[PDB]
Amino acid sequence: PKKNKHKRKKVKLAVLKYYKVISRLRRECPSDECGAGVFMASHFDRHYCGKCCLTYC
Amino acid sequence: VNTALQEVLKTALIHDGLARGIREAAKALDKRQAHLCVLASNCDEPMYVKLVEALCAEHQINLIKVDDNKKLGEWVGLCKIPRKVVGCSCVVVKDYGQAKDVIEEYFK
Amino acid sequence: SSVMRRNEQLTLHDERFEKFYEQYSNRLQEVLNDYYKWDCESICSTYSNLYNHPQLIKY
RNA sequence: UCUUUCUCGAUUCCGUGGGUGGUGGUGCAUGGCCGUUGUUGGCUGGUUAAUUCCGAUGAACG
Ligand SMILES: [Zn+2]
Repeated sequence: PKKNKHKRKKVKLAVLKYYKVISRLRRECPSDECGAGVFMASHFDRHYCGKCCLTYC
Repeated sequence: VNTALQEVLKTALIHDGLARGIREAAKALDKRQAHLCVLASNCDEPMYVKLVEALCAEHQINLIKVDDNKKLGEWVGLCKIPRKVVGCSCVVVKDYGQAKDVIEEYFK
Repeated sequence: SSVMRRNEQLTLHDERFEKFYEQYSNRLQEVLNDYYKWDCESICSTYSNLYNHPQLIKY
């Protein structure tokens, strides 16, 4: 039952999925500190901002 | 044209304006704070080497193409003393601090 | 500062120190509402000593 | 901690040492400092039976 430390999933080129060719494939955080680059996590039911932690469903 | 870019990237390191890495480069691009971009010509995966000038043209940002990335990386300060030599494929200079005039007239 | 200096051999970087010496809400109400039988010695009696004897040469 | 990605970016993290070790425990020398082997003076507040309670608020002589 030894506690193994968590290891981050090193995904190849995490940046290369929010754009085309131009536009934003993910929407933008509408907050004050967040926007114009703070991209929106889109899980299968829900939406996440990684800085200010807004909960959008 | 490389020697006229080395001094402006050096003063970018002095004033900490440049953003190393693709994601920080894009974050400088879409915030409309960017001034110029530098792209390495040795890019094996092709879908991002075409995206950077697409974003630069969408935000009206000038671009310079350099053949090497590890040489570009050691110019932009990704090495310590040099034992470890790692390089970057793209870097955006957000703001500057003589040859910068040469670069900006080379853009025109 | 000082008076005795480099004089030779390749200063690399330019030693920025100017930032060190001279240095010296709807979500609020939202989270406010969110607030409320054998052992090693006995088994030796199991082993026999009468099966695989080498053939004996007599005198 | 186990899923699904968003962000911080060099503040890094993986392996092998019979090599040390340090927020370690422990004794000695070691510098400072206590205590140790007389005499005469000198009230905004609430609270209680009540100058009640809490609460702000010095000197010489041998
Ligand atoms: Zn946000």
